[PDB]
Amino acid sequence: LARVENLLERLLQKNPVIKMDDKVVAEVVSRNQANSFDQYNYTMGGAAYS
Amino acid sequence: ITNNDDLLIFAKKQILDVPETALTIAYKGKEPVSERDVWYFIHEPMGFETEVKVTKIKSSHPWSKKFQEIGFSNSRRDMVRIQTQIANQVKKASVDTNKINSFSSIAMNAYDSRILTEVVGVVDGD
Repeated sequence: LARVENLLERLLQKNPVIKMDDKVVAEVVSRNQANSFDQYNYTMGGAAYS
Repeated sequence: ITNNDDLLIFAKKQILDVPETALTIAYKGKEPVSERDVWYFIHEPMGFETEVKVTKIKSSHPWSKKFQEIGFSNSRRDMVRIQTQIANQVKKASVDTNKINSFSSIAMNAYDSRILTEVVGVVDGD
């Protein structure tokens, strides 16, 4: 059972840090904001950028 | 406008002298909420005992189990609203410039004809 403990310790070594990308998050946020902007423009007729 | 009472009422309309507040409530009751009904809000820890008029609703499907979000006294700031305001102001400025370009051009157009009339009168004077 000692090697089970050794493997569990080695598996506890792993850093609990999960790097998450920022460029894709920004692009998705921009797309959703654009959807909201288009909705608001449509509800205002055409008195906006387009 | 030219008189003073109209300018007084316009100036009164031109400012806002109370804190701008917006209220948001997460409601999970059985009674449905419509777009016209006025409810009574009681919330002791936040010092609320008043009548609230619904101005914004974000409802879920009746089978969706989710909460409802209800707004009162206008909405939170948000950026997309600011962008829409800036865009409509830009459009208004653009159309104003387009109109004023033609106005200046016809100012030049109304110029030359009257110059011709002045020249005709000058020749008549001689």
